[PDB]
Amino acid sequence: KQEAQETRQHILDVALRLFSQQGVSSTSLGEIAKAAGVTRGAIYWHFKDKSDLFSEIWELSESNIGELELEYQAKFPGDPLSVLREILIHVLESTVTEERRRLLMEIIFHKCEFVGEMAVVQQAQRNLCLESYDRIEQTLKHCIEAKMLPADLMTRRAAIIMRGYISGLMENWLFAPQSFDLKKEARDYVAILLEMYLLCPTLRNPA
Amino acid sequence: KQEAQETRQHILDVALRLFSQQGVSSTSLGEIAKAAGVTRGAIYWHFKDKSDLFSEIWELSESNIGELELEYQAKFPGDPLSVLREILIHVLESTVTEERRRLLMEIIFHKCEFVGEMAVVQQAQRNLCLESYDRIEQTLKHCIEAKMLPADLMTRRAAIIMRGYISGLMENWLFAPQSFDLKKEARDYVAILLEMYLLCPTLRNPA
Repeated sequence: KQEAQETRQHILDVALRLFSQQGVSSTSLGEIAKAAGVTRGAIYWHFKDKSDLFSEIWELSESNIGELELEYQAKFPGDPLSVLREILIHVLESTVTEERRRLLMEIIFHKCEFVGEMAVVQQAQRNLCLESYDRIEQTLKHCIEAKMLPADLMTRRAAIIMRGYISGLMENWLFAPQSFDLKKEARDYVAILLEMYLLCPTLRNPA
Repeated sequence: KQEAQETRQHILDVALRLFSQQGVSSTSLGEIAKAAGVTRGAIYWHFKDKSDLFSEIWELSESNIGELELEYQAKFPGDPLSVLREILIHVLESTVTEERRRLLMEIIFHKCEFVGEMAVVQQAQRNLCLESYDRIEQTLKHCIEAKMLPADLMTRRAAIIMRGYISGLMENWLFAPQSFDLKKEARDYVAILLEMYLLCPTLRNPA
């Protein structure tokens, strides 16, 4: 038993393959179960609906992303900026190398219409993103106390931009992965953003 | 006659209202015709399919955006950077003020699945975006000859970032228009990007 945990991820797996083939709107828990080899009744057992199953793919892919950090932070102990550095290098380059996030993120951006009850997973993310604005603000406030970024840095915008710069490059590369290379140009792109924090005026307003 | 041009845009009109209500995937030319008060045979008259009708809403909304320019350029004659300036100020703030682009852009980003024959309008945009990478590169090369930006500016990355920064903020504000204010914070946000062109190293590689 708990070979159901073998089966539980199996439904998540075959959802990605399908949500990439056709999108979320053109897919019911019907063809997922039919593809999972498990009954249409056994699928409505793990999950309530399509919303909190697709919320599951967003959730169960536990935010590693943000669970390396403390172990990235082990390598660079008292340097906060060098961790805000390599965490973003990771989020960009994992969209290239890691399949279980390659497709996952392509669906979030390009293969899911945020309407058909999918408007409620929009709020479950609208709110999750708002915590992110100030899971970053604090990392920046930390950076200002090790003094690696300016004292008068506009921290919310330094975060709204971060989000808008990082995922904007993600959205654009997922639409056309042929147009540019994210696995190579990332180190620079992210260093551009940290230099944007360091050198750019208009991200200040003194005293 | 040409009161068909009254009716032609009428089909485009009621498409926006519907594509915002439900998405593009859950909408046929059937309920657009039904809603246009025109026959389902008369809708398949102006338009071949859903692809080149949704390409039409993208196309017929002729790229003003980029047709102010030469008349924005009339105000600022020999200054290339002050035009690259106010054109982006317009693309951001019109996502707020103008409804016939408010909805249009929310669909492009959040309410359209790029799969079911919508994968072909993806290439029609993948290619349209690639011309945009170097409709900007030239505006930047121009800026380097009035000398308003650095001589060693990486022009492709100055354009890939531009696209990824400008539309990234668009994508993010359309998902949660409550999280920040684009009609006010834009002037600065865009000035940040132009200061990124001016001040930021790693966007260079000398000689």
